[PDB]
Amino acid sequence: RCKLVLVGDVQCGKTAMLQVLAKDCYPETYVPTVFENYTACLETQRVELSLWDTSGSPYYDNVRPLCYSDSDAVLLCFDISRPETVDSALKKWRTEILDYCPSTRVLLIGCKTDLRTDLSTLMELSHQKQAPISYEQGCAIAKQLGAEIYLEGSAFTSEKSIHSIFRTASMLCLN
Amino acid sequence: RCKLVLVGDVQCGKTAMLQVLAKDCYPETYVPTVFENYTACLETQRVELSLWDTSGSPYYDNVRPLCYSDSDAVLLCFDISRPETVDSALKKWRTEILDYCPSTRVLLIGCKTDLRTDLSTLMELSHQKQAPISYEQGCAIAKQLGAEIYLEGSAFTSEKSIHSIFRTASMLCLN
Amino acid sequence: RCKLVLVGDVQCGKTAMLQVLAKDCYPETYVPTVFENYTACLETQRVELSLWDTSGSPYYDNVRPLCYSDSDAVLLCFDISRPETVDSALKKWRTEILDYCPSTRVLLIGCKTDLRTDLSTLMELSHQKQAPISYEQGCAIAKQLGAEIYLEGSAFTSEKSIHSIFRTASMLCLN
Amino acid sequence: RCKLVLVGDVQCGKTAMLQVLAKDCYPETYVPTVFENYTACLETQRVELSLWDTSGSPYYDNVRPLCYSDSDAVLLCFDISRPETVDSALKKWRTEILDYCPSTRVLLIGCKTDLRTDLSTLMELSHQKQAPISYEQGCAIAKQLGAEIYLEGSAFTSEKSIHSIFRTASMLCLN
Amino acid sequence: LIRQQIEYKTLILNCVNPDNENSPEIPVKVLNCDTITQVKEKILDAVYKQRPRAVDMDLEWRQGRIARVVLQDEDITTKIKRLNTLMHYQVSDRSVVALVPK
Amino acid sequence: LIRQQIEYKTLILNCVNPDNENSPEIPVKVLNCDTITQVKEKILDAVYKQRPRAVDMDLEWRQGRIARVVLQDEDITTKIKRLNTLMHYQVSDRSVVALVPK
Amino acid sequence: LIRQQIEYKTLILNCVNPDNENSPEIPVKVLNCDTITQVKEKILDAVYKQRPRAVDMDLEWRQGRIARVVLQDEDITTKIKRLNTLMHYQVSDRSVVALVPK
Amino acid sequence: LIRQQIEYKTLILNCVNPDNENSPEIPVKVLNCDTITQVKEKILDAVYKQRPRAVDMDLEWRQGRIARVVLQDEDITTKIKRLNTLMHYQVSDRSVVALVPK
Ligand SMILES: Nc1nc2c(ncn2[C@@H]2O[C@H](COP(=O)(O)OP(=O)(O)NP(=O)(O)O)[C@@H](O)[C@H]2O)c(=O)[nH]1
Ligand SMILES: Nc1nc2c(ncn2[C@@H]2O[C@H](COP(=O)(O)OP(=O)(O)NP(=O)(O)O)[C@@H](O)[C@H]2O)c(=O)[nH]1
Ligand SMILES: Nc1nc2c(ncn2[C@@H]2O[C@H](COP(=O)(O)OP(=O)(O)NP(=O)(O)O)[C@@H](O)[C@H]2O)c(=O)[nH]1
Ligand SMILES: Nc1nc2c(ncn2[C@@H]2O[C@H](COP(=O)(O)OP(=O)(O)NP(=O)(O)O)[C@@H](O)[C@H]2O)c(=O)[nH]1
Ligand SMILES: [Mg+2]
Ligand SMILES: [Mg+2]
Ligand SMILES: [Mg+2]
Ligand SMILES: [Mg+2]
Repeated sequence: RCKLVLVGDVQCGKTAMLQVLAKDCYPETYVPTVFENYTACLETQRVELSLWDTSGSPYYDNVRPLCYSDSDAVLLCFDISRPETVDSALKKWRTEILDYCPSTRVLLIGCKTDLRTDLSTLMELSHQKQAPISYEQGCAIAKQLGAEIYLEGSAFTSEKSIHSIFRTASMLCLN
Repeated sequence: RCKLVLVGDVQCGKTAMLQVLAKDCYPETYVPTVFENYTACLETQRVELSLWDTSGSPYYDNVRPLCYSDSDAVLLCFDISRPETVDSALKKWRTEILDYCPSTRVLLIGCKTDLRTDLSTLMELSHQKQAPISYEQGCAIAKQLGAEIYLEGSAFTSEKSIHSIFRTASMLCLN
Repeated sequence: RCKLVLVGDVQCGKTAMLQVLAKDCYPETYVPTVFENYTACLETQRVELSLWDTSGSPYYDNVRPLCYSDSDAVLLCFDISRPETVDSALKKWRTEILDYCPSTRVLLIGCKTDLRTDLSTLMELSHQKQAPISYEQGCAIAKQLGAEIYLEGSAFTSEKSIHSIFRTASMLCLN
Repeated sequence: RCKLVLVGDVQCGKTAMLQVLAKDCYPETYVPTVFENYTACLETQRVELSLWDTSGSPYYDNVRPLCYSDSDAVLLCFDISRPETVDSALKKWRTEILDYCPSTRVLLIGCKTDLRTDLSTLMELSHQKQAPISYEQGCAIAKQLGAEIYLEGSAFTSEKSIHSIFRTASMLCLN
Repeated sequence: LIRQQIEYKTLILNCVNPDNENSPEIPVKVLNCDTITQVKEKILDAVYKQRPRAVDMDLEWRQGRIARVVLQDEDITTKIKRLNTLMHYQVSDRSVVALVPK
Repeated sequence: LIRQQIEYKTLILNCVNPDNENSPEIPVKVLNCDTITQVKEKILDAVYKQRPRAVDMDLEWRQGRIARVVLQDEDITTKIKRLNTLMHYQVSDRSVVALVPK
Repeated sequence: LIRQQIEYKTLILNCVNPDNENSPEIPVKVLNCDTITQVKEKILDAVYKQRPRAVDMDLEWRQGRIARVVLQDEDITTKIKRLNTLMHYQVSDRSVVALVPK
Repeated sequence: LIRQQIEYKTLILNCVNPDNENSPEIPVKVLNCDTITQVKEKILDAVYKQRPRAVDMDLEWRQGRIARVVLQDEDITTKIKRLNTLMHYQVSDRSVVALVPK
């Protein structure tokens, strides 16, 4: 039994990951979360995961912290196609985790890796003086934060990539 | 090549059916449609279906009629757990179909048949002096309307039930 | 944590059910099982299910009994489209369960209920002086055997029907 | 309307790709094909694909050629984890294509790219004085053969990777 | 009569029937500026027309089948000392809530 | 200055770049009370700073990958004679639109 | 009596009922060394106890719902001149076949 | 030399490397008429060219990732007293097996 709480900016891909992991179902259309819980099971050692999905919105700053209680890890998520979400990770999310659960292990999770090869995303980033967050950059950001690991995937294109994130997360919590 | 347009009240289960048919994906969370198009293929004779999803809301009364053009059938949908949606079918939807595409064949489609065995739905209907629409009632309503057939299913519990609706719809349009 | 072992004649639909439950995947093509184990999780109370799939073949009469050990229930399966599999249930399977795990609760499970409306199956049964096993007949067979319950579903057409079998099975084992 | 025929060695991953594309279903267990046909639809321009799956076995050398008739492309498949299947591509499959459909465009398709990161596969290849076929190697093999393109994916881990192979295949056939 | 910059409004909460979950939820009218204690009092007045007291119960905010969080007058989210209200937590109109014995 | 009962507001439409679809959409400021002709004029002014004329083009309202409907000043949805506007069709802020040659 | 190195055996083919597909298939006993013409003759004898002739029909080997291939005495798979047999194509016992008018 | 009615044959078992599971399995030649004790002896001879003894270990027959059953000379499947063999359990050629400390 392992409790993981997912936090990170709005639309960064948290609910998409949990829906793929727990429901085998990808949400093309964005539905803003308030809070939710999923249950998944996987083998690393059978492990039952209780997965807490939270809103990335400031609107819910007062209820989201109530989800951190007794969590084995926080999954700090960001959208590799939007570097502003890495800024939030280093600032808003780091600060919130440190305010509410400072001793809890943090895993840094990149979402939407498929968008690294998406022409229109690439063109948009270029017009914004930006680029997609790379894997190497994710690892560096994890080091800077004190996150235990950087992991990434694509809920949209790789169901197994999401399974592997949570298998690895489960293994880190059991050791 | 067959063009089907789905119409019916808000939350009646239109988008859930198309997502199950075309995307193999069920939407637990309600996202209000504006309009959308799906493509599916099936064998009855290979048939390509262009499926138009429309908003059930009065809000979109001015754009939804633009979807009726050159449709081979209109699928008039209702929610078997909410008899008010049958009232709308006999009134708002009949009238709209007659105003915009009076010569187009109409198929009457019941959604959410699984809720006939759902205890909490049953209890709610009883407190409202209501009951679930039955299959026999669907057939009678189809007769009253002049719909060519009554078909029903459950997007939530039976992917094959949705496939069978559209297989039957495709066959009616080819003959 | 609940251990369920599935037994019943070859091709009766055991592996199809477990694949739908545990893997969200239906096997159209018959692959004969030797033995296998699946893990699923569901809510009734979180329950972890260890599901043992066994060969229905006499070929494996010597290894299949090794699967019965410490099981919370045996799911005795038959194919509603083939009454000979009900004969085996009352004879071979009853006798084997009584020889190897006589005190273990047995749930009687009908598979392939969708074939009750399949024209070609119906025509074949008629030419054989047979008919599909009905729900009412399943209940009667369960009574005759001393099975705790009769449950049925369709792995082919209803993923939720399989979920509901195991939810009910899990509840019977917890009470 | 586009007809594609898949050929390549036994167990190389042809049926797994078609099942993922057409059925949204991955076959963990190997079932040897004789021949089969799938229908899929996708947008590049709506395209209907008739997909012919063939046995990689010499056993069926006399029936498989009957599948080549009027095909818009042959998809010559190999298993990136087994370089012997690249040898067959350059020898048996090249020769068969040249004997039965020499003027038909050929697409070179690598299967099971996920096994490039699979520890046990890697260890096995090392003990055999082998290694996984790389993307760069696939491109080179395609050049050597006269194949129009090299494409690769993973039926096991990426449903979208298979979609993208066939989208690209459909586009090459329309131009 | 003047309206606030951040306006007060009534909300209906759908309170789970404590005797049986599958029964319809009980609608309870409350104010967004109600403290969690005042909310519990209103639910207890509506759901118990030997009554439990507000201090004997926790207010649970439910989402879907399993997810739930306990709301209270004071907790780690309080800004130092205003009592927490529904608007503090942003509880939406028609949210499903439950009263659970502490 | 008084506001309407049904208020007028500016909206941005994201117009597809006609030269290449995968390029970023072009934002065009319009009014919800703009007729479809006035909308097309504004898109043509913004997207063509030999120009096409408003009457040479259809306004397409896009949803997702494939779904699209043509909006015009007058069609089967017109109430008899007010010219159709964005608010008539309820085109939302930041909707994706395209100009397609008739 | 000696058996061949590559042995001859009887097989049953399940022939689709031509009048209605959803009716049970008709079992027809054949030999693996039967030429496709001899197979068609046997199906016509069994399925027509004005009969079609072997040369008027194609033998179709069916797999699942839609996939099918035409088998003939001579085609691109013939080795130069042995007539093609069931064993040439490796048609399995209980394979579904159909006779279709040329 | 005469062959049995039910013939004896050699089989290869793929034994899991005990030091690391992800390493290639170790092939061990055995007979289908070998008792489970004789099978364990052969695996121990091949996998340990302080050795464990046959009686110190259980033979595990593995299927896929997690499923496994223990095979022994005598158990609930024994017919009364022939020692259980590979053919008794119908262990197939190239089955994955493991030796696990009792
Ligand atoms: N290309 C791509 N898009 C993705 C991926 N995952 C999610 N998305 C897109 O991003 C949208 C938002 O994802 P979602 O998980 O709902 O966001 P969230 O992080 O839960 N946001 P919130 O905190 O507000 O609930 C989805 O609707 C989907 O369109 C992915 O892996 N790739
Ligand atoms: N029990 C059950 N619920 C269903 C079923 N189909 C849909 N629903 C529920 O009904 C909700 C609304 O369905 P949806 O198809 O989105 O509604 P819609 O008809 O498209 N509405 P709109 O016209 O406003 O877009 C879904 O979010 C889902 O929770 C079904 O078969 N059974
Ligand atoms: N119509 C229909 N066919 C089904 C259903 N479930 C399984 N089948 C069919 O029955 C075949 C055999 O099913 P399967 O579960 O593999 O059989 P099994 O009971 O595990 N047999 P074994 O004991 O030999 O492993 C499947 O290949 C599939 O074609 C169902 O619900 N409906
Ligand atoms: N790791 C991995 N394994 C795969 C993948 N695709 C298929 N496999 C494995 O390879 C096995 C054989 O695949 P399959 O497609 O059936 O083979 P085939 O090419 O059709 N062979 P045949 O020609 O004999 O019918 C599958 O049973 C599965 O276990 C993949 O993308 N990754
Ligand atoms: Mg979310
Ligand atoms: Mg909708
Ligand atoms: Mg099986
Ligand atoms: Mg195959």
